Amino acid sequence: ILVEPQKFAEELIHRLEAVQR
Amino acid sequence: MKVSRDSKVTTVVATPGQGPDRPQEVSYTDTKVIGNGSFGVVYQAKLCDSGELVAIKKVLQDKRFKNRELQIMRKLDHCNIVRLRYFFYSSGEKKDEVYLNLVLDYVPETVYRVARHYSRAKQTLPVIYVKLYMYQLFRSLAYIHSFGICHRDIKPQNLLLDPDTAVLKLCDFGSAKQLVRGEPNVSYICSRYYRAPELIFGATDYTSSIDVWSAGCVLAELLLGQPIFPGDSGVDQLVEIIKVLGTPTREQIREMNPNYTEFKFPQIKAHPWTKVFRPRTPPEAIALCSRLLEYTPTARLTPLEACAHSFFDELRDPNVKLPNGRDTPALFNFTTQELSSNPPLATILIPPHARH
Ligand SMILES: Nc1ncnc2c1ncn2[C@@H]1O[C@H](COP(=O)(O)OP(=O)(O)O)[C@@H](O)[C@H]1O
Ligand SMILES: [Cl-]
Ligand SMILES: [Mg+2]
Ligand SMILES: [Mg+2]
Repeated sequence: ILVEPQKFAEELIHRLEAVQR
Repeated sequence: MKVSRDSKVTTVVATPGQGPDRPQEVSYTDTKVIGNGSFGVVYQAKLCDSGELVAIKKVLQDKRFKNRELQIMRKLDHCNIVRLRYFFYSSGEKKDEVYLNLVLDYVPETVYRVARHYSRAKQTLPVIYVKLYMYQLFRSLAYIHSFGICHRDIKPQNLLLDPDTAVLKLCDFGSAKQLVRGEPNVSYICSRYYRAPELIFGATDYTSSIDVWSAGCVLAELLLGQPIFPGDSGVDQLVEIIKVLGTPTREQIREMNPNYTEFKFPQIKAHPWTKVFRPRTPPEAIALCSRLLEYTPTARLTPLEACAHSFFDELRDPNVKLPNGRDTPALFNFTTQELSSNPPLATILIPPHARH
């Protein structure tokens, strides 16, 4: 869907932190 | 639309794809559904005159508005793009509703179904086929992009195959659009696994280079045996991309969508391409793949440049042949319009023996 930058970036940041060594 | 019998025979007055509107009587038979969906239905049929098989794509049409897919396909005439023979209007299951019928060349296989076989068989698609298919894809992309047309839905399912001649034909232009600088577009375009990162970031000012990214995804999938960037959501898919390419730099993010430059994303180390693919993977395939799957849209190779890549050197060998014994299809019959973006590539793209 068409997500606003803030919400999208938050989800992406949360996910990247989990797959980070 | 009329019904006769000589077996059921359907007769309609359909307009040819090329030239001025000069509709002819067209008769066909042996109709059967070879595809259903939310778009409409796809029938196979046999032309009465020629006996040639055709695919009839039937979609719902608002007569007050012009059909974008039709207007685009009528302009296209290329050996690696499915041909629009005729088109006509008719009625269907919905009352008081008019349908658009697209009569296209029937092509038995798709790149998806073929690759899917090798996956089931736990084998890998031979490199020669990868070269052949990808070359013809970029060739078709070079053509449509010269008209400023972007497909916006490049995926294995949309790459038709003739298994006997190894000819690839790009199809499904229901998402295609004339991209014009200054006039923004929908970012919800393109299907899962093959969406460019800028599209995922909701960019609206993207270019035809999104197709090149999709092509890179297709190339990677052929070498891998499975999609390289799977995932249901946009975030899911971006995670996969980052897990391979590493976290995009601020400048790369700016190139895709400036609205994301200020967010601090965790820095993920990139995974070397040589570790992403099997150890038997050809170096030039890997090299080509990395030049297609770039974060920065303008950094990606153009379709024409991709054709000139060293990975397709074997296809320019005069003594090249398909595994089934016969010769390779037409690969060097480039036109001026096709070479419009970069003419000096002709010295590479057209080998000396092809000029004979
Ligand atoms: N000319 C054709 N010949 C054979 N099969 C076709 C042809 N056109 C479409 N199909 C098949 O019907 C499916 C969907 O048709 P398509 O042209 O891709 O429209 P869309 O994807 O928008 O529904 C494709 O996966 C393809 O396998
Ligand atoms: Cl990491
Ligand atoms: Mg399709
Ligand atoms: Mg469609």
